Amino acid sequence: NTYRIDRLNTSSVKGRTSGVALEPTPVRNDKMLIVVDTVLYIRNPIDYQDDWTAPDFLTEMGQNNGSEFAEVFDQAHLIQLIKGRSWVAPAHLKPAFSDGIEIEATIDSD
Amino acid sequence: NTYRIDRLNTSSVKGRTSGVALEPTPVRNDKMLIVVDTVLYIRNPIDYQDDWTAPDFLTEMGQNNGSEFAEVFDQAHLIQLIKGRSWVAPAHLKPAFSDGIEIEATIDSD
Amino acid sequence: TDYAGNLTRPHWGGAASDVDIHLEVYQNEVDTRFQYQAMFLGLSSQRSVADRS
Amino acid sequence: KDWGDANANGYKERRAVLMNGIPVVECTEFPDAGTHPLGSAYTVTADDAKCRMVTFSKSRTLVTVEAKPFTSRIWDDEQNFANVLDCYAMYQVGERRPDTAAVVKFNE
Amino acid sequence: AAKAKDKQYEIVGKAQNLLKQVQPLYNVGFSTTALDLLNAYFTYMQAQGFATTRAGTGFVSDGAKLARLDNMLDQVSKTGYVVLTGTGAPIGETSGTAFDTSFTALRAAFLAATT
Repeated sequence: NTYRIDRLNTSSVKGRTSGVALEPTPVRNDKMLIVVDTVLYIRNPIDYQDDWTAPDFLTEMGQNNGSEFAEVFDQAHLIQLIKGRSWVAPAHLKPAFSDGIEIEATIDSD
Repeated sequence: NTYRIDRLNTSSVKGRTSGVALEPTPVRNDKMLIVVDTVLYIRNPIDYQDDWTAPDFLTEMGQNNGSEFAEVFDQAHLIQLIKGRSWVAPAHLKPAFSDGIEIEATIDSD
Repeated sequence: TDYAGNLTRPHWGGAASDVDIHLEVYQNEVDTRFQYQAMFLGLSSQRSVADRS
Repeated sequence: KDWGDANANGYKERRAVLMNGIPVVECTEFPDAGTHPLGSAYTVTADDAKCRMVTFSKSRTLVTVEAKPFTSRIWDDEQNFANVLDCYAMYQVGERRPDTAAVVKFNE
Repeated sequence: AAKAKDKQYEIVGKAQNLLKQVQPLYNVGFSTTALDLLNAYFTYMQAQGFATTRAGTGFVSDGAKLARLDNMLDQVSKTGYVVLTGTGAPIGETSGTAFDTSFTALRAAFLAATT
């Protein structure tokens, strides 16, 4: 139900000439959390008597379940790719972290 | 800078005669956090010139500082013990965790 | 479920055990800006006045 | 009793006494006011100063979270002529399971 | 000061932690879901005697950073700093004031970040 990743910013190069004191600078940081919520499932029961009186189909059902889970895997990854485009980066990490890219190609008259 | 102690409750006990179904019960839990905030220190500067013309007192001063730190250690532990006297307990851990106890007595010192 | 309402949640703790209380897994995966490499080393003559003037 | 079986002297130290099966150890570190260096959380109120007898478990009633243990360090200052000695320690004490503590307030 | 409720303080801190575990996970592109969660939490807080908050419809600029940081601050200050066993096991005037100021900062961040 959680997973943490830390972030970091950059520094600014400054100039001293002959006898001036160096001026220190800070480096801000942040984090991000990924939370697991739900569990996917497929449950197909088979009665004893029907299994005793018909050839086994369990391999094809297993393949079908794998296909459905693969489709959902891909679709979830793409949903998260296309929902992160409106991510406005926090100001305190501006140079090391830019905002997401969303481009409107409004010339798709099919 | 934080350390976590996880609390947890207890459960009751039942009795089943011959075919009576067993009834499950849940148990509740919480968390605790201790956050380190400030630093204790003691600084003793000794000039070079005074160091050159005197036998070292750095060893005795180290032991003195250790003694004062031990005194503050015990005092802080006692303050923490005293200040938690009125700690009421949450209702979901009540059988396991109870309220802090206060006892009052009157004594004529003189 | 048959036990619904009586489940103990290992870390979801509260009066109804409906409060998210979990330990953030941190694998020391810290990320920052993307590194850039200077290119004008070979694009300009390099001279040294180190410890001379 | 017999602290020493010779001459004439009475040797007693104000150590613990087993009263109700519980050793009543003495302590000289009870606080008075709110000038504790770990301030803003260990300030002792006027009522809190009258708590002069506490009973607890010695295993499950307290915890001492330490980030930097005790450390005495000598570093030579060059700009200022000084073999300055530092001695620092950072920690935090918290009361796990306050239900196991039994203070006794004394109302004069 | 505004937190003297015995067993409702646990609920208050729990709700604060719940928001700080559902909204910061969705800090990647705030949307209507996070806004709905924030509105529900603030209506709950108004029901508990914690100032008042306008509903709000959108977002603007980079105040979302301060909003998320105040989410985390409210979470850490509620559980394990004031309510749970910390430097002070009970909630006093000082800890209650600190938590109230944390909620006020969160409310100000929400108002400055929401349309």
